[PDB]
Amino acid sequence: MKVFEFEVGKGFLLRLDYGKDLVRQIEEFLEEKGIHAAHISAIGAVRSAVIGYYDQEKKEYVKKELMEPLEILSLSGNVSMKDSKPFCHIHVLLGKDGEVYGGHLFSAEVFACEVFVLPLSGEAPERAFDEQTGLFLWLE
Amino acid sequence: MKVFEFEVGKGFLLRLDYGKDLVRQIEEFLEEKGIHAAHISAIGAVRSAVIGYYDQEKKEYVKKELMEPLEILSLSGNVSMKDSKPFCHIHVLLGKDGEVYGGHLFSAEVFACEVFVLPLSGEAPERAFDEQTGLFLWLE
Amino acid sequence: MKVFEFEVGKGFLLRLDYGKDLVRQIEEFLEEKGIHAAHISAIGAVRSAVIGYYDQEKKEYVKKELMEPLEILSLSGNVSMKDSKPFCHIHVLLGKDGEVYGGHLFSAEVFACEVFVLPLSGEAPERAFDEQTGLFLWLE
Ligand SMILES: [Zn+2]
Ligand SMILES: [Zn+2]
Ligand SMILES: [Zn+2]
Repeated sequence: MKVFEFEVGKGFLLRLDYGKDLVRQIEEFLEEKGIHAAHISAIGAVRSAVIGYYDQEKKEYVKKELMEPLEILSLSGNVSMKDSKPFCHIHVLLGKDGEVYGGHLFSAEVFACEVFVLPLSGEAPERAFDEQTGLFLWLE
Repeated sequence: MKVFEFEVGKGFLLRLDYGKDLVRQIEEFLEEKGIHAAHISAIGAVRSAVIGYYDQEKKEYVKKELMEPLEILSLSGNVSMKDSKPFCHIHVLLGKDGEVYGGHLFSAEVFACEVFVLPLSGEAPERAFDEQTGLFLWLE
Repeated sequence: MKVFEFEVGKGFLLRLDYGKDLVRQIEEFLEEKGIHAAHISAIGAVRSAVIGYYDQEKKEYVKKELMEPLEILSLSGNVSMKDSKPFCHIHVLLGKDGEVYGGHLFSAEVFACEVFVLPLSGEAPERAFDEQTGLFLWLE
């Protein structure tokens, strides 16, 4: 098991811009503050999105397009280093009433989004290709 | 994009009272401690609830009543200032097995609820009417 | 209402081992570090899992087995003391696309899992049998 230790100090609440990508805005914020490791959470609504699941056998993602407004029922994830820059790994649950979709988040157009960011001060984990899963998991 | 910066220090785990409203109990706690900004998370189960989704075009909420015991599969949100008092904005996923419902949380009767409250020390965001969404979003 | 106060300081991001139980790995980590109270969060995917819901009348859990790879759409919980050792209480949402399952988490074989652990420094809550719900809730 890989263990990454950190200290917490700052906290951020963000109001994302309407009509822009959710993931892209967070990453822009991260770059601006120089945050390389963090825990992410959010709620709100999106105008559309692109999610997907990971085929654990073929070792590839399978995405789904959703071109309908949905509530961000749940949004959670983390920040780490990939290709020399802060990289967001986020999972979500979008929908309304009994209509629920979930998976790895690729993109989402924001309607109204409030994001909580908890930066983690310490060695930022780096994502490297992992043979076993076919994903880019933390190494050191 | 609006950015609100804070420092973290305290942490709270609460055991809510059976038969009382989930949102109301948290709000009472916040008033007592004078918490104006925070991140919220909870798990447990409820005896009933009122959730809803936001029609992004008509600009109004559409609620759903659930008068059946449900598990709190996911509860996340934040605290901010609205009408000069701590205001909770929470989204949830309630249900059992494959029966899942989700949305903006209005009310929930508690069965057993464990809440994690992470107060945020800094300028609390205030909610003001936003023309674009018809929602009450953070101004400053 | 019961209130447990804490101070936050450290933060941990863990990369769980493939093919091992999710809950057990976190618990081994908590024991090694001596964490008696904390907030938990995670995302990733599992190869199989066992969840369930609580019948609030009969006062007993009803389990559900899932022997199919699933994405961890949402994983949230807390750590506390039970039987004199760190005990995890976790709720999850597993699935893909519109196939979503949710409930109290009993076990899950890890495919790839990134866990965020926020230890809470203070008097750790202890779980004791509660007549009203039939669950083991926090006392003091
Ligand atoms: Zn993922
Ligand atoms: Zn909402
Ligand atoms: Zn539970």
